[PDB]
Formats: sequence, structure tokens, C-alpha cells
Amino acid sequence: KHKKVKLAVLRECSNPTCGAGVFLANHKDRLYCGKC
Amino acid sequence: IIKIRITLTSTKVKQLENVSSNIVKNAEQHNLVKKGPVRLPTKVLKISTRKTPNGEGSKTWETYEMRIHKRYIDLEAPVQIVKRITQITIEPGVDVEVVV
Amino acid sequence: GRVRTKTVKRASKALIERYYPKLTLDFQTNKRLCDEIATIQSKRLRNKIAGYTTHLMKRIQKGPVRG
Amino acid sequence: MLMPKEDRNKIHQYLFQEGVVVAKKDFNQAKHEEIDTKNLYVIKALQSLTSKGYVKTQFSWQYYYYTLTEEGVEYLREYLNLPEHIVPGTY
Amino acid sequence: ISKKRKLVADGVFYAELNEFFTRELAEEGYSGVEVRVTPTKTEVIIRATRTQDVLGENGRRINELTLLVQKRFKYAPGTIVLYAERVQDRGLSAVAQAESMKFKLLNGLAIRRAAYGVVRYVMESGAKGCEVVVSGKLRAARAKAMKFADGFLIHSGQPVNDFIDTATRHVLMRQGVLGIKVKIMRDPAKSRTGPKALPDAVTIIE
Amino acid sequence: ENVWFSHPRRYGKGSRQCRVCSSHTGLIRKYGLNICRQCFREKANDIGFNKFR
RNA sequence: ACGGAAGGGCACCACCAGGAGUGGAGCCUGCGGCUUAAUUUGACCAACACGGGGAAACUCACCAGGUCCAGACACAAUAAGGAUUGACAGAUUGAGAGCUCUUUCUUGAUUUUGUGGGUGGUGGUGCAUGGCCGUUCUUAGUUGGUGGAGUGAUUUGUCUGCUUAAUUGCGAUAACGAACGAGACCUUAACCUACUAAAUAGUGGUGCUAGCAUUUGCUGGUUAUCCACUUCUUAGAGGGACUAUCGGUUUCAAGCCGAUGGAAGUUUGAGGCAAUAACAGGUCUGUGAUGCCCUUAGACGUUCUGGGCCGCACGCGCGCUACACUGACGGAGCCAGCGAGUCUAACCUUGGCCGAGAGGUCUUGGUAAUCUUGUGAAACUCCGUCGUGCUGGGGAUAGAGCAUUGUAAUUAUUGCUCUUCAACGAGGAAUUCCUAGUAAGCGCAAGUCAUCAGCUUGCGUUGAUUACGUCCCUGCCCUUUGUACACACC
Ligand SMILES: [Mg+2]
Ligand SMILES: [Mg+2]
Ligand SMILES: [Mg+2]
Ligand SMILES: [Mg+2]
Ligand SMILES: [Mg+2]
Ligand SMILES: [Mg+2]
Ligand SMILES: [Mg+2]
Ligand SMILES: [Mg+2]
Ligand SMILES: [Zn+2]
Ligand SMILES: [Zn+2]
Repeated sequence: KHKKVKLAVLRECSNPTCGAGVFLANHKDRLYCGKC
Repeated sequence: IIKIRITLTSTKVKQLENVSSNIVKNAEQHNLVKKGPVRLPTKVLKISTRKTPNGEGSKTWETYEMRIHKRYIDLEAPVQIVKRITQITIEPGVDVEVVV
Repeated sequence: GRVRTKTVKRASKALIERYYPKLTLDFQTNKRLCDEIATIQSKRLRNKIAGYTTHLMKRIQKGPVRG
Repeated sequence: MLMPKEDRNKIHQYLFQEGVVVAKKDFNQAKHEEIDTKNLYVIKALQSLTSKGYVKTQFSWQYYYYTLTEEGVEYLREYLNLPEHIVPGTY
Repeated sequence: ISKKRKLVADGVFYAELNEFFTRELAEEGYSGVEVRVTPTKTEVIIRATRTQDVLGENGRRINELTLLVQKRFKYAPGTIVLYAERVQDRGLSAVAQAESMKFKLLNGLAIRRAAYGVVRYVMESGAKGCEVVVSGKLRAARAKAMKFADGFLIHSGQPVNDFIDTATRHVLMRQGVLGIKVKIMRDPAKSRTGPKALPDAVTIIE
Repeated sequence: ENVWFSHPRRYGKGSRQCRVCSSHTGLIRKYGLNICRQCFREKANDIGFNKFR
């Protein structure tokens, strides 16, 4: 039942394979990116 | 005059003896020093199975046995006479290995 | 038993029908002569045919027989 | 099946560069023996375009064999954007 | 690898090739393969009734078969090569006859006509006896079995391993499977290897 | 998910399979055949196992 | 076809004569029943240590739950302001599972949603099937061509009698001539101072060398100490037996019965193969063999965790261990065959050391007539302790501990140590197997195997009694015969 909320039309971390398109998400005290 | 050992192994005794006789005749017509063809004991690889593909009927068994006959012949020959004897035994069904 | 089959008896008949001024009642000479006059595909069969031929020669020597 | 586009491109590259693929029947093998791709990925990319055509398959003791055809040559030529002179290795 | 395991695996490899070529070259009239192992490269001799569809246009088919076997059995490229020359006699191969009649049945043909055609061809190709058994749901019934035999057939003893060619096929009819058993009693006279007659056959010179 | 889609299969009946039919039962492991007993009965002559006695 | 009809022949899956038993006990294992969430299921002479079925996980099919799509593709609705995929932490869950949610990052026409069509299924149907097997039937049986008989089904051929293991032959003869089966054949186990050859086999004596004895002899190490040889060992081409010779018995023969000879005289012993017709025999749970029916995303697909398959008022089958003195125990003797075994990795292990043991550790040899291995097997032999009692027979049950395999030993995997020491006093009615290197006793190797034999497959060590027959019982073959049977006396 994975919904995949639409996320209609809309910073950085280590592992430089994350090339400036890995904008972080901040829930609370989060330093973890989308790739990891 | 390098000392080599030729190992012949096959399931077909007829062709095994054919190749062994070819090599012995070659050695005798080229006047080498050869240890005779030693016939190492034929090994009867038997495997026992149940005839039925299920569990029904009289318990009738089979042994399928495959005889692997192997011979070894070690002699002394120069490089030309080892190359020629290792290129002349190309008989199918016999595995021939030359070890120096 | 030791009942000789048709394959042996008929062969012995034919051998004796064409080779009577030939092999005597000795089994060894009978079989060695079968070796040359007949293409028998097994040593056991040639032994049996030669033995029956020797038997028939021996029974001829006591008087003739049918066949 | 959902497999990455570059993995599918690797499967297509291999298929058009040697012509035929031999695949273990193991939908769990991590990496294909010759292709740097999941064995499941190879098998299912072929259960893919094979059904469109482009491939003949034979099972033969649990080991898939896939062979390329003429329509397959055309399809992979177009897919990989190749000039009409790079024949498969089989030719 | 020890000699036992190596020649066992050699037999296994030959069996695997035989099944592969049965499934691949069925419509090409495949009849059997021969694996010759040489010090430098391995030659795979295919015996087929039609060695032109096995080869293909300019050798495409045989080349793809070579590279398929290459990749499957993991040889260095170039170390294995296929030659599909010819079958000595189409009518004397049980595999070839069974596959041909399977194909006739699949294409749609009377069982009796197809089997008697196979038997007649085998008999006129010099065989001293042939038999075809077609078993199954020939018509909607309790799945009877028909036999179509000509000549004589010794079965069995040692001479049956000596010279009897037996092949079995599974034919897929729209109602289930038909079973094909093809048995050929080749002429012992033209053996060209091994015994030239039956063990009990005695010939006398005079 | 992908982390748990398999537990060890390094021994036992589930580690092996008939190289012809992928059957786990009745396997032949002698001499490394790895062929089910029924498949082996079907194609022993191709392998070279014959009946003599 | 059948007969509680006849005639002849035959079979230890029959009996006689006997042997070893099983049925009586403990335990093992399968089957039923009961129980259960499930205790998956097939099979009822020819099911029941059978499914190679010795299930901890896997296998697995069953049970309680949990993921994934491994739903190709022709199609239309979602999509270039992102279809869809993954996700850290926490809830949540057995689970560090992003299953789902909290929340907003990542990926980008690789899939989602609906339609059709596919795909997998140890799902059903073995009474839809193939293939394979088992059985009818381990007997000797079966079938054309042409001729003969009959309206015909059909019959003769294919037989009165002798003979044979045999439809094997002698022969007889409206049949002649043939085909399959049997036999022939192949594999093996016996002999062969015959040929060929062998530090991957062995022996003499020469090197070297210990002991003992010393007039030079015995025992033996000399695994690179050379020569000679092939008797033992191995394996190729062959030899050898064909019931040979002789007596007697035979219808006229096929043969038979003795004796000698001979390695071997029952088809030389043991097998492999093995006809015509069948069975609603087993197998859809071996198969990517398979028709149809069922299901196919909350899966009957597949995977994962746990459980079960083993469960216990009871009945049955195959087994093992026993009930003891022809024995138990302890020392010492020290005798096989058939086999298996690891190179991209973990198999068979010698030897050393650690340990009481099981076992551990350091090396070694072996891809093998090379090393494990002379598999230094067990019964058995010798000498002692026991001394007839449920005993020092038996070893079930159970407690404690220590190792081993395994991701994981709980419902004890196995092994080892100590301890508890049950039934069982030779076994009802019944019923099994068996005739000579056989029965029976004994262990070993292999198969299943990560670990697990009381199982099977083969192998050898020790090795009887009885009989050399019969048709009484149970069956089979042939012939005649009766039949109201043909689904064929169930
Ligand atoms: Mg026979
Ligand atoms: Mg007992
Ligand atoms: Mg399933
Ligand atoms: Mg007539
Ligand atoms: Mg008749
Ligand atoms: Mg039934
Ligand atoms: Mg069970
Ligand atoms: Mg009655
Ligand atoms: Zn990052
Ligand atoms: Zn199999």
C-alpha cells in the first residue's frame, strides 16, 4: 500500500557522488540524505 | 632423450589397446627405450538405482557400471619424438596426457 | 539338461553331410576343422557343434542314421 | 520487469555484440557470468523482448539459450543507435 | 580432477549436448553428436539428415550454435568448433525416423499412414526389420497403443545392444501426448564394425 | 525486502538439485553426477553407464 | 476362464526332510487409528526400512504469520509543470523489513492503474495421458505366409509317445517353410609354471644394514640398493568343456544314470538382456513430459520466521538387541573383499602432540594399483575373571557433565563419561526364507550425508543340518473334459 504522495512541483552532504541534486530532508536533527 | 610418461584412459578397451599398440609399434620402429604398457586395474564405476520412478512394485534394483580402463607407458625420447607421439594419438574416446 | 538345440544339431548335420570324407571322431580335430570350415561366432557354439558332430560320427560308425 | 535503463542497455549491448546469451536458470544469482548485471535481470529482459520477437529461446537442462534473429538485429540496431553495418558477432 | 570424475563428467557433457541438439536441431533432422577431444581444440560433429539448415545461410546458424555452446560450457573462444557433415543413412537412424514421424503427426497426418511410411522407408533403406509403436489417445478412448512392424526384430539378448536402434518421442497432440517408439533391426551383414552376423548363425564353406 | 529474500542453502537437500530437472529428491552425488535418479535411468547410456550383470 | 474333474510335468515367492527364524519382550522404523494449528501426501501376493521418504532449517507439498512479482506482450486511461523506484530515524513488526505509517528527500517514460492475453503452480484428475516401472509369468510361451478342415467364430501348423530347465529335442505327422521367445549371446567367478609387460604389483639374490647365532644360517630395514624374473598381483590377445572317455540304461533316437579323467561335468556357478497380449496396477509429488479442470496479487507463484511432518488410550508389517557357560567380561592373537576421496577449495586422512573418551591442534600424502589402506573389520583363536541367580545376560528408561556438525540441537542430531539397570526365563494360533561356499552368524565399503543407521545396495570372514524327492497344501505349464461363467468363480 505504498502510496507515493504526489509531491507536486517544488542542501548537500558527503559522498560527492551526491552531485548537487541530493537536497536534504529535515524531519528533526537529520543529517542523512536521499541516496543513503 | 627426455623421460616422459604417457597416460591413456578410456571407457573403450578396444580403442585404448589400439592407441597403446600404435605407440608401442612407433617406439619399436624408432628404437627407443620404453617401459612396457602397464595396464592399471580397470575400475568398474558402478552405481545402483531403483528401477521404478516411484515407490511401487517389487524392490528391483539395477547396477549401471562404467568401466574406466587406464594404461600408462613411460619411455625416453627427444623433443621431436615426444612431439610426434603426442600429435599422433588423436584417437577419439581416449584421453592421452604426456607428463615430463 | 544337455539337450542340443536346432542351431547345434542342424549345423552338425550340414557339417557331416558335406564333410564326411573329412574330420574323424576325435573331438579336438573335429573342432579345429570346424574352425576353418565354418564361421561360428562363439567358441562355446563351435565347441557344441564339434561335440555333436563327433557324436554323430561315432553313431555312424555303428551303422547309418537318418539325415 | 522494473530494471534500470542502463542495466537493460548493458543486456542489449552484450546481446548485439555476441549474438546469443546463455543464462543460468537462477532468479537469485547476484551477477551474470559474462554480463555485469543480475541474472534475473538478464532472464527477464529476454522474457521481455523475446516475446516481442527478436530472440529464440531453448531451455535444455535448466540453462536458457537465447539466439538473435533478423528482426532482433534491426530492433537492437535501432535501440543502440548503430549504423547499418555493425553486424552481430555471429555473422 | 580424478579420472573417474573426469570421464563421468565427460559422459554428462555429451549427454547435455545431445539433449541440447535434440531440442535445437529437431526440425533440421538431427540424429546424434560426436565429441572428439584434441589437445588444442574440441570438435563437435553433428550428424543431421539435412546439413544445410544446420549450417544456415553462409554458416550463421552453425556459428551461433558454436558460440552458444562456447558460452554455455565456458571455453576460451576458438577452442570449440562444430561440423555438421552428414548422416550416413537417414532410414537407418531411429532418432531421425522418430523425429520425422513426430513432425508428420504434428503437421497433421493419419497415425497409421505416417507410421507405415516410416516403416516402409526403413525397410527399403536396407534395415532387416522395423517397428513403430504409437501409444496414447489415438482417438478419444482409453488411450490404446498401435504397433506397425515389418521384417523381424530380435528382442532381446546381447545382439540388441549390438545392433538395435531405439528412439522414443513425445508428440504433443491437442488432446495430450502420443508416445513414439521406433526400433530398427539393422542388417548384421553390412555392420562395417563388430559382429557380421547373429551369434547363432552358422555358415559353412564348400 | 531484498536483504531478506534468502536464508542459507549451503548444505542439505535444498542446496543441491538435479542438473537436468532441478529436483531435490533422489539425487545422485556419486562421482559428481548431480543428476536425479529418474533422469539418470533415462540417460545413463549417454553418460556411459551400461548394464552388464 | 473356472472346476472341492481327470492325465502328465513343475516350483523352497509350495510341501516333504530339516536349518534360521518371525509371531512372545525392549527399542528402531513404516502403516493405521486417535490427537492436532498442522500432525502434507501416494501406496492397502503385486501397500506397510516402499516413494531411493535416514524431514531441526532447506527439502515441504502441511500449519500461524510476514514480504516480493519473477503479472511477457499486441492494446487503451495515467506521463516530458515527474508515470514510478528507493529511503535514514521512530512508531510498528518475530525481524536492522521503509510491509505500512509519521515526513520530505532520492529516481526518472525502466511501471502503476484498469482490458485482453500470458506466466508459475509438489493444485486436482494415474479412471484423459506419455515415458518409466511393477505384475500377470521366471513359467514356456506367442505369431504370420501358403496349403488342409469348417458356412462361421476358429482350427491345424503349435502333436500321441519318450526327452529336456525349456514349443529342448528325438520323432510322429494336412502340413511345408519361417519369425519372436527359450537357447544362442554379453558381464562376472573359478584354471592357464601358456604369450605380452610392469618403484603405481611382487619375488629371488647383489648393494647398505640391526639383532640372534658366529662356519655364516633365521628373522627381517634398506620405499632412488642394482641385476634377473613374472610364480603370486594386474590386464590384453588367446587356451580350456563339448556332458570328454568308458560302462549300463534306453523304442530306432533325443537323452539319462554311474565311474575315471579333469580347475571346472546342475545350462560349470551367478547374473544382464529377455516375446505375444494385457492391468483402468504405481507414478500428474522426477522431469521446462503432458491434455483438460482450478488458481494467478490478500496467489494454490515464490520467499522469510516459527512450528509440524517425530506428536500417543491402541492394532499391524520389516527390523535390531536379547534372554546367557557353544556365554559375558578383560588381556593377547592380528585375518579380507567390494569401494570412495579435495584445485578454485575443502574430500579421504597417515604421522606427531594435547585428552580418560568423544574429540582438538601442527604438519603430511592423495585428483589415486602411488596416500588414507595390509581399510591391523568383526565373528573367531588363546589365556584368565565370572559360576548360575534377571547374575558380572539384557540394556530400555532417566539424571549430570564434556565434545562434535550446523545460522540455528528445545521435542534430548550424534558421540563420549558416570550413574538408575525396565520388560525379556527361548516364545499360542499362525507364518517367512532357504539346498552348498548355499542357510545362518560376523563385520566392512558405498548410497542417502553439514550432522544422523537399527535401512538398503554390494562385498568379503566363519560356514552346517537336511534332500537329491513329491504333488498332500499353496500355485504355475500342457492336454482332455463339463459349464447356465465372458465384468470371466471375488
Ligand atoms: Mg537368453
Ligand atoms: Mg532374532
Ligand atoms: Mg508452492
Ligand atoms: Mg489358412
Ligand atoms: Mg492354435
Ligand atoms: Mg487405479
Ligand atoms: Mg513421515
Ligand atoms: Mg462361489
Ligand atoms: Zn549523500
Ligand atoms: Zn532428475
